Amino acid sequence: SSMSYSWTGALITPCGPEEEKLPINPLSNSLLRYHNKVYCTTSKSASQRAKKVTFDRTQVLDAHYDSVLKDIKLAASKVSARLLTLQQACQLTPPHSARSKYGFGAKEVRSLSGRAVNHIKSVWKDLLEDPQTPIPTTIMAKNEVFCVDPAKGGKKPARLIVYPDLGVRVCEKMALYDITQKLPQAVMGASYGFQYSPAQRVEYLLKAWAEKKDPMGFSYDTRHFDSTVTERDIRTEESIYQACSLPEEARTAIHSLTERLYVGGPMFNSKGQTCGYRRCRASGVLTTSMGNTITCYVKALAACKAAGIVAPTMLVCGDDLIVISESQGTEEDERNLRAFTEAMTRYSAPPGDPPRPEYDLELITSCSSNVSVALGPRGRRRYYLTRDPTTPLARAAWETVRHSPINSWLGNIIQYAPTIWVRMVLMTHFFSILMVQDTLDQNLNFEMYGSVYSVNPLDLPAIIERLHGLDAFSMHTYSHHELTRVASALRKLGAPPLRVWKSRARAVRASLISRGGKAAVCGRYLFNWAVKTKLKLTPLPEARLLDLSSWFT
RNA sequence: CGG
Ligand SMILES: Nc1nc2c(ncn2[C@@H]2O[C@H](COP(=O)(O)OP(=O)(O)O)[C@@H](O)[C@H]2O)c(=O)[nH]1
Ligand SMILES: [Cl-]
Ligand SMILES: [Mn+2]
Ligand SMILES: [Mn+2]
Ligand SMILES: [Mn+2]
Repeated sequence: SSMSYSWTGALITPCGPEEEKLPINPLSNSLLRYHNKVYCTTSKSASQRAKKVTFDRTQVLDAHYDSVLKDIKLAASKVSARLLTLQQACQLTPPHSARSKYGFGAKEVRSLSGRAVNHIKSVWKDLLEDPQTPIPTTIMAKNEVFCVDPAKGGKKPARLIVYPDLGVRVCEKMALYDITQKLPQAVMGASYGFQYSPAQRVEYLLKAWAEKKDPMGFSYDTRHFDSTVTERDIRTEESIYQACSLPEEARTAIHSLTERLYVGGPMFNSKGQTCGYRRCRASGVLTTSMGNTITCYVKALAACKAAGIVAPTMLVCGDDLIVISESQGTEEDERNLRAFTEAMTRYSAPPGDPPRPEYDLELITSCSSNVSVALGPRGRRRYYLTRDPTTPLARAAWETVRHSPINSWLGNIIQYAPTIWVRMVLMTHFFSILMVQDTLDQNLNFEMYGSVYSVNPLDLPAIIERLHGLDAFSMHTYSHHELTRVASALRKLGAPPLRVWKSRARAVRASLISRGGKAAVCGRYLFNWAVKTKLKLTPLPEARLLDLSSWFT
């Protein structure tokens, strides 16, 4: 049947100038040495990505799918969802969102300038009046930082971003935002990934794991997922949306956005030229996360049925997936996964790496992270979330005239606070830089999965207690996997090894303590791992007085 | 570019 794309031969052009690094990285050249390995994907590599994702799809459904789709619609039907006022939608546009072709940008939209509010009204009326004319879209390459891996080809080609003009995005939100906040949770319940913090993700997986008489786990990820999404898949997304109780005006807008935007359309590069046509998901539209998550859930739950996965518990995180099931013995389990992959491939969701059965929770990696284990202050086992730090370390080293890495550092410190690599390496480097800049008591802003919240470095110990618990300051005896991986990653980026970080950290601690106040609370809590005479830490009054539920839900 |  359908091709994912077709191209004119016009280049994918850059959204402005694309920054290369500088000869000195003053913030990060005491963190690591191999700055040559850190790189940023650019539009120069866009064509190679385009070759890798242009292919022919041949979806083939079956009773298992149909049965699942059916159940998902009955679940959707228990949702009622309102329209958003043009104004409400305007004010959810982010502060630096790409400006519109019709001579205004995000400032005008969020302030509700009349010029802007006007253009958008007319755009909405055209949605309601015309359910057919394709809507044009811009195509850009994403700028994104990685460490080179010669094992996996050297340098990654940039992924493709495909979005309509600002005005349409606002209309998108009007028609569909309230649904994005309610549907995924409603059809998937506890399987919905983006509702849990790290400690909750870990708790869920453990409960899941212990509930089985004899558990088996595996993860799945679809190769180039957005290009594998079919016109049919997209129309089937519409019907899932339509199964909620909605005002009539939503339905028309939703339906019109589907046929004119979501199922496909022409693509223009930044220079204005016609670039290609698209019959797959455009990553850049409002329905991207919801769509991926839901369409992934359907296919996956079908494939579980297709393959005989017994008593599955799922966690869906976009196109990443984990399933914890009752094992049928390794002979059968291996067969069943081949079947799963076979079904998923029939549903047009082929794998990147073939999945594999596992019987130890530390060896399953999904949503870029994994559960590991260490000992707590009282000798008991303590389970927590962590990840390969390679890419975090690389991003910690991205400095340009326009961009600072301190934000990245913070993001990781908060998300992965219990990790040996955050405690020994990142926390040590973070606090050291800020002390010396004399900017310890100055807010930064941290963004995990969507929005951006302001944080004061001196509040980390409270925020970490609230979010990860007080054991997060006291854990020891990390696992072989986790020790091996951290050492290896530090070697690979030319950063000092752990024993050096022990030295630097003692020194940082002392400085923090000598400044007294909150700084010294940072010193005692965050760096107690670093001294022989470990102190007695106690819950922090500050912590109880805190609401963080907006951060990961 | 979107949650
Ligand atoms: N809008 C948007 N969507 C993204 C981005 N990164 C990933 N996604 C979506 O999530 C899908 C799966 O992500 P991933 O497994 O990391 O990459 P892929 O499967 O190789 O495309 C993508 O195909 C996109 O639709 C991004 O930066 N912006
Ligand atoms: Cl303990
Ligand atoms: Mn994928
Ligand atoms: Mn319709
Ligand atoms: Mn993925």
